[PDB]
Amino acid sequence: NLAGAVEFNDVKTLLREWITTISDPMEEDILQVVKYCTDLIEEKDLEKLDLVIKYMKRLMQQSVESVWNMAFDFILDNVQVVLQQTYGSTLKVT
Amino acid sequence: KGNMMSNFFGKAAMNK
Repeated sequence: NLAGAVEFNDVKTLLREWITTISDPMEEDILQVVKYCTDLIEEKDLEKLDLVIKYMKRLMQQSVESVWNMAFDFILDNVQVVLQQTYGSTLKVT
Repeated sequence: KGNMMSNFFGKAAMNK
């Protein structure tokens, strides 16, 4: 899911203001998003993984210099590592 | 108990 809803409207409304507004992301929303990323791999819902990761990365990319650039690299690392062990490939968003 | 500095997703978590 994302927090309590798999709705991309909810996912988006979480991720967007999170990445843009929160000066210092605490580990608890960071561990919930990484958990779902790896779980969407194993739950055969890499459709929703596509939506979540592409939106998350896009905002963390366009952020100039913040923790969000390190969070970009961390979350994207762990998801692609599970995905290459499970599905045997690493989705490059580009 | 969790949240560190007021969770943004974990506040909107599966909890009502």
